[PDB]
Amino acid sequence: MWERDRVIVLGHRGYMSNYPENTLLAFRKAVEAGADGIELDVWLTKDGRVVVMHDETIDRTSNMKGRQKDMTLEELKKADVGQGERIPTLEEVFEAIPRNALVNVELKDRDAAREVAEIVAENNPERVMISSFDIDALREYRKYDDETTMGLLIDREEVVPLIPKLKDELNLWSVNVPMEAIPLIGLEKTLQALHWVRSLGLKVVLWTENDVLFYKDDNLAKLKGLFEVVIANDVVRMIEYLKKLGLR
Ligand SMILES: [Mg+2]
Repeated sequence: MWERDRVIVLGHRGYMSNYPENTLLAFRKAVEAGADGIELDVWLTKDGRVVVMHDETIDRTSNMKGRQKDMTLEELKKADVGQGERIPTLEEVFEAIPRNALVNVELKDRDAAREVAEIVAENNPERVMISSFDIDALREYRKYDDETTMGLLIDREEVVPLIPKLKDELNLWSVNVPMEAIPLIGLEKTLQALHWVRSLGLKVVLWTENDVLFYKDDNLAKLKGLFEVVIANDVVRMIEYLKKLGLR
């Protein structure tokens, strides 16, 4: 399911450019706009529920304050996360979108690993990908699920040398890396790094801050053929760009 000819487009926290991030509304809209799937962030509540929130706290996206790890689900459901949307549980999300929609669950909380794995098992795990910046979260997830597709998010240069070992340890499908690499080490070195990871047998998932580096200098086009998935805030804009390049 993650291995396919057509480049995969995921809405970052749903169609977050046009709808409130990490909401059922945003998720539905992304898929309704033609995205292959969604990406989202999860944490474990004080009562053992898996909830969708990017930040460690609800302050930025909600009308309320607090750390979700320190709240119950019921407390959490008080909040307004945009346009009357409530913070969803992971199960709520699977219910909301098609059964074959791709879902990249980003584990923000190692404590959530076991629950996430159980829910995933019940919800067409073949279309699921687990990723994290936190290697320990990934290691914990592997205690409970050794089959589901896994990606390593990277934003530190020093992590890169570790990739071969991590791949073997975690059985990674992909590394999930930022367009920010280009201004950082230059396009050519970025191309070389991508070749390196591919030489390991890894696939590649691309992301950036607020979609800006995908389009600047036509950076994304330069990477043609070296990536299998893109995570984008503006789903439609990304789909249009890919069509223009003959990739959609
Ligand atoms: Mg995320």
